[PDB]
Amino acid sequence: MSDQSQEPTMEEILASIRRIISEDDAPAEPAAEAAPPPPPEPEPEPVSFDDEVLELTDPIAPEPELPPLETVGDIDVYSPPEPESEPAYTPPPAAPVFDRDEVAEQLVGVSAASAAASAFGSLSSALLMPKDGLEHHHHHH
Repeated sequence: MSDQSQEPTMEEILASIRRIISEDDAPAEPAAEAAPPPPPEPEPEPVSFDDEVLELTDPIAPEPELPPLETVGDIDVYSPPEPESEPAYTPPPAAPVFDRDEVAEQLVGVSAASAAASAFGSLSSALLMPKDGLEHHHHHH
């Protein structure tokens, strides 16, 4: 329904009702079929596809802040994972008379969910001691 859809699509209708990022628990019944042969990959693989190692000789201290990693891929409006300085979803204070505003269709279906985070760095107070020094001498004779 971007310009002029021939048939009414359920996805597009939901988008029409809301144009903001939100959770969607609506039912789906997609279908697909494929089974192509795997590639020969004759070339060498000296470097992995997905890196999983890190090594920094010089330590860094970029303040005590570690934002969570989030991804996007749906009909819902695409926005950055950290919109700290991107106002739009939260309007400024105001007191205008409320107008008859109601929506449902199928997208929104009584939802909210909860989330929370809490992580602390591990610590220890022990180390290997191969040296014991069984022998001891100081005073003469």
